[PDB]
Amino acid sequence: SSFQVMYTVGYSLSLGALLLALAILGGLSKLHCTRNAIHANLFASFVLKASSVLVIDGLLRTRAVAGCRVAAVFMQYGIVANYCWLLVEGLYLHNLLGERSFFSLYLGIGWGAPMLFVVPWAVVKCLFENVQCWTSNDNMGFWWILRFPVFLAILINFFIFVRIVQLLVAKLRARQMHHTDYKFRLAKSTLTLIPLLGVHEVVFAFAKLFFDLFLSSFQGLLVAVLYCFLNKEVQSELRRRWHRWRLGKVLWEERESCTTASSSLAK
Amino acid sequence: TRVFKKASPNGKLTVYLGKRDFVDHIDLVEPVDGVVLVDPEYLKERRVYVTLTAAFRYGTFRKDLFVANVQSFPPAPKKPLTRLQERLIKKLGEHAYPFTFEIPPNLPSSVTLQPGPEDTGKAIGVDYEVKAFVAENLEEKIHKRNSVRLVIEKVQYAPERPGPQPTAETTRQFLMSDKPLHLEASLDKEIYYHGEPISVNVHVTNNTNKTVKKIKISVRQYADIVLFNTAQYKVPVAMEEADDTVAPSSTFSKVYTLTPFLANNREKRGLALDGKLKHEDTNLASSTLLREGANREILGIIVSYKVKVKLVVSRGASSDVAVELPFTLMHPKPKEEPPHREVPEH
Amino acid sequence: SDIQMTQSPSSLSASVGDRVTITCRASQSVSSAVAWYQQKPGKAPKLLIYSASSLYSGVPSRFSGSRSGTDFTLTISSLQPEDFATYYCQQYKYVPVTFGQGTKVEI
Amino acid sequence: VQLVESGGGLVQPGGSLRLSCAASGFNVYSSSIHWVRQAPGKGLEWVASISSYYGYTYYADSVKGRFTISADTSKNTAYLQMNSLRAEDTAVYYCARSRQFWYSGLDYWGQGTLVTV
Amino acid sequence: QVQLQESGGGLVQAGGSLRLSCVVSGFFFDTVTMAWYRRAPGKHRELVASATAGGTTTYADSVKDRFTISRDNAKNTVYLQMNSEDTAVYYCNTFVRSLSWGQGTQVTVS
Repeated sequence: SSFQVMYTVGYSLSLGALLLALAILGGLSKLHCTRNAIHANLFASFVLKASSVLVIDGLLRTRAVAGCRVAAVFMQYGIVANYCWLLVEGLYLHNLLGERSFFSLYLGIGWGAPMLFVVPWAVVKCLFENVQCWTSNDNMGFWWILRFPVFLAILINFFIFVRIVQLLVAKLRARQMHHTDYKFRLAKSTLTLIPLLGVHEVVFAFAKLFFDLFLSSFQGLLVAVLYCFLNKEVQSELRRRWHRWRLGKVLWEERESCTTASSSLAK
Repeated sequence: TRVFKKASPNGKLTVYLGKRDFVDHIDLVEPVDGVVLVDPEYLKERRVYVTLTAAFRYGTFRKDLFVANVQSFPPAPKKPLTRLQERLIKKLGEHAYPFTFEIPPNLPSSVTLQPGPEDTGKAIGVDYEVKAFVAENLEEKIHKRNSVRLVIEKVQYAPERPGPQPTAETTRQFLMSDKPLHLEASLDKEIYYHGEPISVNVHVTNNTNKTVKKIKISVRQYADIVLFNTAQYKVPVAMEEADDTVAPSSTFSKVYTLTPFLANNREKRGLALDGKLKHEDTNLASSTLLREGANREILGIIVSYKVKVKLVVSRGASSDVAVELPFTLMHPKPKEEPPHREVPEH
Repeated sequence: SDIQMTQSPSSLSASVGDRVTITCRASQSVSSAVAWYQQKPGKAPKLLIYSASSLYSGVPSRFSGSRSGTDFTLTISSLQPEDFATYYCQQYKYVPVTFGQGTKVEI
Repeated sequence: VQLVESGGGLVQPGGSLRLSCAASGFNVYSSSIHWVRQAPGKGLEWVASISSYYGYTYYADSVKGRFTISADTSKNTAYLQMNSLRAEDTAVYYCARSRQFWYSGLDYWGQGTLVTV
Repeated sequence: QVQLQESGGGLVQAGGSLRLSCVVSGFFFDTVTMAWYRRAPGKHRELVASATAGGTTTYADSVKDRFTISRDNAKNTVYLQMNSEDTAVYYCNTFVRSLSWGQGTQVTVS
């Protein structure tokens, strides 16, 4: 039924769209841009979470204690890092509207401290509650030790979100960056990702269950299109490459006369 | 005191041109002069048309940029005669009908792209052509045997007043902060004559922990070839490298000599070369001047030359810091006339 | 086919101030690639006129060259006392780069 | 603007002699170097020419293939490696200079080296 | 390649006659306007006598009532005769000066 074919389809195009974004954002004229240094790492967190999801489903279909050992550990870390690096982007807009020491701090929020709070969950497996592989349907004794960072990150994300709307409205009220191509473009995509993803997790935490399965599946595609496909700067670069390729082909496809003499002039 | 002729295949038409090249200024273009001779008992059509057209050859087809219509009919409905034009009329007689042209300013120069190893025959590039034919009406077809096809080239020369010397500075820091990597370079002059050496002075100091690998020096020629859509091209006409390394907390200063020439660039497809009459070889088509704030919608090849210096670091995976210095390379002002062929003919 | 150029005057004697004419007949047809060189006894040659109509920088204005068809000629208005030399013709329109037979001038 | 050369030494049939011509004040890529041979008492004669910009080498019919001419950029010098000289080669060699672009004849000439075989 | 084979001319006395001939190979005479160019003891070749296929014996103002011209397409040649300062070398080309020039022959009027 739709519980399986649709479930694997939703993640099927997530990696394809995200990996295509990685190829585009990997090497171009803006490979070292600070703006793209955050989006590229955000896609990696989505790829890491999505990759661990697909292998878990395949292993269950085939059926191994050791087989799921590699898959599940990054799955729980990826979803936590997904929200942790989501706060990184939110603070980036606040710093932009308010590199250097920020880059070190931003890395610690996304790929730093959350790794320190995900290890204790993975550490206590042989000590207590091994229950073969993880199922996440047992008693809540081991719960809320990994759900705290994502709940905390959502709460802080709203604090910046409330601040950012008032700052932009006040600034745009009297000239300033009313229709700029740099601050507005980042804020337009930020204004949708933080609330919609934030309210999805908290509301469903406390046929409804089936309706929330593909919502997370499209999160990777939704982020990629709003950050890479919708971005105007890359489209100009993409059009330049497309025009150059088209022009190069056109100039190099494979598919009586009397000699000029001379005469003496009166002077 | 010499003119150029091109007889018609039937021998009933010939167009006299004083010079085969015309100087293009910032906003002024030298007018095209000359006369056309038609023998009696042949002007029954009562219409002589001399047309100057510029077309972009690609692949093949001709994309006409600008087309001029001048009629040399015996009625000839002011156009004061130039001294060169008047001299031709007196020698030939009263049967010569003078014609004149007024090329609009801000037009692409005669530049032809260099063919690659896989030759395609006709050379792709912007070419100016002057043709004369006789027919009853304009819509009537014109045969090659009953017309002439004289090719002319529009060229530009370096201004008499050199501009300021190029100079630029850049600084890049990666994830370590403080102790900036200073890098700056300069050129002796903005305008360089053809064949003259290009000397660049580079001053690099590296106070950071990361070392500096070999320095890359290259000269890049940009061809803004647009006929349907804009597409900038990059060609390293000159390239030389040195294995000099910059130690941490040290200052480096050296001068590198560069020379752009096509002796080793004959195998580089896509290079832009000056106007070719029939098969002669030109020399690294010069840059095209622009009238300051002019529109960039010119449908043609625009040539610009720049110098790029690249330094790669070892990162303790390698990153490069590059600053580009534009420069001008044009021919000087000819005294008598430009020889539009190889002077030593074998 | 090779091109051979002959200089009709081989040697002549003249005083100071007379009008001396030196002609040079060419076998083939050369548009303007004609140059004349001066040579003192035991001295390096020096260019006098290029393109058969132009004048080189630093050369005295008394020298003048004219072209009428194919017999390029060089004319000197006043023969200065130190102007004696041997004049050599040249062509640079073809590969051979053929020189003239020379015209020795003495006072 | 000044060209200096030595080209000294007795020459025997079936031998070789390398001529070094130093060029100062100008480069090679914008100035084609020509060598002119003048027999003692006879007229001038052109033997070889080098165009480094276009990479073209030209030779006289009588000396085709016998001589070797090359130029260098580091020191801006023109070399004329002649091999297997015949009896009819006693003359004076001049290192003429011209313009690579807008050719206007040989304006600068070398001092002249006497070669006797 | 066009062979401008012209013959005729030499030592001529005052009031005499000197027939001139010219044979052109590799070209058609159906519709061409001959011009019969003549040089001067100096330079600056001028026009003397122009004649098309049918009539139209256009003559230079200095040679009226002294020269005669004729043309024959069948033999593929052009003929010029003179009766009675005119000493110069004669050339032969069309009115448009399309064919290549030749050395020609020179006549002397004594």
